[PDB]
Amino acid sequence: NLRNQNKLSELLRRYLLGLNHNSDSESESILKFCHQLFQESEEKEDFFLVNLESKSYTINSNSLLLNSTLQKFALDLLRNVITRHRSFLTVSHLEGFIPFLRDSLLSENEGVVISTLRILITLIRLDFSDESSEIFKNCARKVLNIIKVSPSTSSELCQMGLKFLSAFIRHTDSTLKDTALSYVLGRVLPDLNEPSRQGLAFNFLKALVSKHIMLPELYDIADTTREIMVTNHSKEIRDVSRSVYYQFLMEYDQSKGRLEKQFKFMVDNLQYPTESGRQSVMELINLIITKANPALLSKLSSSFFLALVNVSFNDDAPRCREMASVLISTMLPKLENKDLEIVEKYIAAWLKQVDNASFLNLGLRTYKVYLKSIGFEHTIELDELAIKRIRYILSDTSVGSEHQWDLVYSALNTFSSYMEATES
Amino acid sequence: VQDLLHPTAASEARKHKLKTLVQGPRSYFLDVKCPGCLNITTVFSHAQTAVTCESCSTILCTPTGGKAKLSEGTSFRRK
Amino acid sequence: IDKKAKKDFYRFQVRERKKQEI
Amino acid sequence: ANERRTRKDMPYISERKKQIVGTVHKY
Amino acid sequence: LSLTDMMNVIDDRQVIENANLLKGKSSTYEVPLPQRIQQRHDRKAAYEISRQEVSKWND
Amino acid sequence: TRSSVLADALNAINNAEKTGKRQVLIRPSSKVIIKFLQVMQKHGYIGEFEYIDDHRSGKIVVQLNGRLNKCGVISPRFNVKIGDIEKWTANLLPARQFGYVILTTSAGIMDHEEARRKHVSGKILGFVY
Amino acid sequence: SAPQAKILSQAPTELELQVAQAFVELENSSPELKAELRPLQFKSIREIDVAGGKKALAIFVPVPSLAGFHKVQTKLTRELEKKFQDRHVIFLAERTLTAVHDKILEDLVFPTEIVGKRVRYLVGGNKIQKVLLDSKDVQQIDYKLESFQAVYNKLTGKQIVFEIPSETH
Amino acid sequence: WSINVDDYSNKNNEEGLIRTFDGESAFQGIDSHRENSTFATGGAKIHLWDVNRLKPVSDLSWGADNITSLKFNQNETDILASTGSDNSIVLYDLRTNSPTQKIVQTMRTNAICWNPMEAFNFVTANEDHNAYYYDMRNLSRSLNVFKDHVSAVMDVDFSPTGDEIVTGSYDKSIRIYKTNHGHSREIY
Amino acid sequence: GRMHSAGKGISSSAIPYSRNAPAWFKLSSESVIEQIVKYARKGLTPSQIGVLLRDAHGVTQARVITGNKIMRILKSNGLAPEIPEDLYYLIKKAVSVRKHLERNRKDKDAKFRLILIESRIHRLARYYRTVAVLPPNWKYE
RNA sequence: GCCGACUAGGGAUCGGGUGGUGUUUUUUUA
Repeated sequence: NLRNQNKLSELLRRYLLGLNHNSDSESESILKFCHQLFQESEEKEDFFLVNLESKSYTINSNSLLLNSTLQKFALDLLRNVITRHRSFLTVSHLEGFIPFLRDSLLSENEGVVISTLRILITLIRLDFSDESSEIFKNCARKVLNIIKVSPSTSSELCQMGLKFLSAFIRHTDSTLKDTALSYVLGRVLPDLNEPSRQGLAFNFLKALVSKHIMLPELYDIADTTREIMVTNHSKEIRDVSRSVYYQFLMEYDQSKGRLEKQFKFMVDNLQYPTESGRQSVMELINLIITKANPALLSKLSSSFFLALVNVSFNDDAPRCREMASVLISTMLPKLENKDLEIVEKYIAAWLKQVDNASFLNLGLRTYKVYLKSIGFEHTIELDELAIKRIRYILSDTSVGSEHQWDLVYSALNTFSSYMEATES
Repeated sequence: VQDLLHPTAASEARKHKLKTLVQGPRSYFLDVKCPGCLNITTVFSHAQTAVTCESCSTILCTPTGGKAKLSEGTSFRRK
Repeated sequence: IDKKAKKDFYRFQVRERKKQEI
Repeated sequence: ANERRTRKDMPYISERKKQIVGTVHKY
Repeated sequence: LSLTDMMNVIDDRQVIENANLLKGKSSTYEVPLPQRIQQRHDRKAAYEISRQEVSKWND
Repeated sequence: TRSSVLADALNAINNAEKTGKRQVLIRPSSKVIIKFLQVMQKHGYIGEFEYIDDHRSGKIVVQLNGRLNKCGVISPRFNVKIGDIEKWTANLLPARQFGYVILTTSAGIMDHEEARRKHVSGKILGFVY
Repeated sequence: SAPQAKILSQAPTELELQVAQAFVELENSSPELKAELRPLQFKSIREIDVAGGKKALAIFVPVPSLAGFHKVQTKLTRELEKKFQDRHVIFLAERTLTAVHDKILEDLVFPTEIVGKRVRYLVGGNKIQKVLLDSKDVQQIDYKLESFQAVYNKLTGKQIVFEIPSETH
Repeated sequence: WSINVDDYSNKNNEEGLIRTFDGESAFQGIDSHRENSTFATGGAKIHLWDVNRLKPVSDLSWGADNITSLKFNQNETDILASTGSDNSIVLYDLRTNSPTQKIVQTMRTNAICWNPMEAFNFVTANEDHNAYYYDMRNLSRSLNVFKDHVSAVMDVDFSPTGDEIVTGSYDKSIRIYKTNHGHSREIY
Repeated sequence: GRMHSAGKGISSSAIPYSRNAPAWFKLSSESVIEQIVKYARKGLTPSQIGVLLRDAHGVTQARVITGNKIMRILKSNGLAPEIPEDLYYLIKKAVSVRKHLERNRKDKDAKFRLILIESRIHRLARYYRTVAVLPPNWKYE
């Protein structure tokens, strides 16, 4: 029964792990042994006779199951060996197993085919002859057939199929036709609604952007992946999705209207409710900050700045507040004189708002970020506003004073930084 | 014809208390507000005693065969 | 409540009765 | 029919609908 | 404080147009709903399409 | 004289099958009752059955497909041997291979088939056929 | 009050520290609810994923204090959910196995109540366990049943299906 | 299984079991997609299967409940319907690979048949001695009701002409109904 | 189901499924406990006590509300019956039927009911003796 | 008058309880 078959599969895995540490794994004899497994894998009389049995025998044929079970073991053993021992990973050593690989590729069982795909991905870099090279081409065709028959891309076989397609385009000079690439990308788009089981699909999507293959639906992927970062809870999916879109945004052509709308999302996604979603946006914005054109930075500098001071000033997560302050800190050196001049007006403006206490803390806290990023004495007028503002806070510290405890604490913080900057 | 495993909610409500799929009380409890002091008291639907306001010593309900009849003027809510 | 109350049900009650009896 | 002589509010139930207890999607 | 109020405090109208990304409808994505509530809507959405298909047979 | 809960359940199931009723409510429930029921069910004589817990003894409702000829609880509790089992079947079942005698042994409640295969013995409970 | 005081465990985990910090913040914000919140203290926390992908905060609590928590569990749970979105806040006490399992289930279904419990015995022999829940707060628990099965399976190691009668979900 | 047949004499074996499908749970119903080799099996869970794949290709399920019976459509072959033990009927579409609509009845339905001449129209064998005629698009109401049986109807079938339906019941009778009439014209 | 009578009545109370206190109940568990002691000090049996608490104080049940039976609550506080509720009532009824009988020496119906009452006492007295709540030497009158 | 561990019912009636309804009834003496 199936439960026992699952138990057998476990032992065969336990046996395989033991071989990895077995000294025989380092010899050439194992390759012959795996070779052996593959080829081994491939009326008057009744008128007189009393019958006392009313039960008929039930027909069963488990020979095929034995063939697949033995076939699976040899593939897993072979892949384990060649990965562990580099010398065995050679055309001469693995020429004989190619006819077995192609046969295993047509097998009904998915698991053996999955192992067939895993080894083939391992052998993609390896050189091969004309007869031994078509297997890569044929498998590329087969995985599409698997995708065609399969209802959903979220399948263990199909996901590995996409993994081989990624390697196929990445390494092999031959590339699939655009229409086939269009079809497969159409199928992953709905199944992308549940990114948790599409990690391998992302690696395939990474292959497409890596070679810069032009494909219409790939633009839909970028929009879909962008949402997945700020929404999906898993740490890994945000990282794998974060890089592909960033490369797509920075490599593929886009109309100017789209570019702004792409940067519309990040500043708006900065206000995402979930703390993790806002954090996912930090790495992208940090990526824009660290490596981008000065004109692109100057175009978007003023927007990124005051969007960051928000989450720095008002945000439920201290880390999001801390990171945004760090993000602002690494930007202010990079902003142009004009762009920084706009920053100079902003910090001065809130400090000028003596009437509102909420505006005040922004000026002082943002002034602290201004220091240690641009330094002191770059803008004397702003420094005087802070010093005057600090004086008016510290003077009114009496009981009759109406100043809130956050305000006097804020004045002390900016005051302390001002001491470290200057000895006046 | 009736589905014994999924009987209609009405059919259950119509039917006797105890013979049901899962027998449970049809009785219930009330908040009754004292007319005199406006204080609220908890009273059982089939209360067997003349429940009296502790503050007013005023009769809120009178026992009967089944449900106890709430006294005239006593405003009541299901609790 | 008073008409419904009984003088003699609880071990404490007869203990009171046992107290006054002697 | 006898109950209908006194009760004010008894919706008439279409027997094509009595067998239905509920549907997931309401239109 | 909100983002809009700060950008108003400048009162310049040339600083305002520099930060173009900030002006427009909020594109922050809504918090995901529970899966069944999502698929229930998905089931409802699918039932619409299937109805439209079979209606072609109506004529 | 009141009867055991097992006997009451068995009689209810037999009665309903014989009147053609397709659902039966059994009350009270028990592990002996429930176990005997999956034994029946594995032998296919009964279909889906469902358990209400009422925070009390509990209730069962059993789907019937009409293949139950007669089921009963045998008494008194006399012990049964392995190699001898067969004759009791010949005594307690209509024919050689038709019906299943239920027996509670050290390995649980089971028909005599899984019993002789496991080489286990114990107490007889009843019959189903 | 420091977050550590709220944490009975001598070595508080980081997430325990955040939740205790949120709890004391609620205390400070509260004018008089603090009077009930201050005595209340929790043993530990455990965060578990769900099929939908979100997480659930199972707070391990003492039973005699669990009573007091249950008195203020509604407001406290809503507030913590505000502090920790993407996470379902639940109070479970730490405690025969059938008794404790049903008590854990009762703690889970709180504030709502279990109308019943069903078990279906299939033809092949598969067992379907189900729990019938009242419609007091049907809308809210209709956003949370997946969390309920995840919690029950994770803790008790049992497969269970929470349903809500009187409505076709 | 494969069966040797005498339909044609253009040849002249391999008769018997051809392939087997192991399942974690018991199977209670089976139906085959007509256009393609794909078929579905209904047990504890409704599964979509391919002939050339030993494992269930796709898993369909509205909920934890088990499925008692299924029937593919003969005109819109991509649409499937199923019957559950909780007195429910569930509709599915293969083009979406998901269930589409569900309705709960006062009683379980034992069999479901789709009209060969009406793609959107099907009949259901119910356990209240009744057979219910349904339009797929609007399931809030039935098209027609058949009442002449005295025991639960166990099987129902459309005439391939689509203008009669036959019902089988536990009451030792077979009844034939005209599609537009609610009472049997005949009893066997 | 009646003994000593042909009645088959099934009238009784149906406990609710839920074994948790009502969500609507908002009074302290202890305050019940002193309150139970107060009537029981006044002289109401656990039976009447439960009637008053539910009728006027929303106490649906003594176990669900505080987790302990009122007897055990009373027993915890040093209070209990001498002889059980059930037997105690039978004795007085047997007393009253006898106190009738001497004055009216022609009540042939009443004397019969006495035998029914007395035999019920003997069975109930027998079993309470077995559980040891009643020490063995006890004999009826 | 077949009997029983035994199904679903029909009308009428006695006592109690729940719900509805509109005629008798009736009014801060009860």
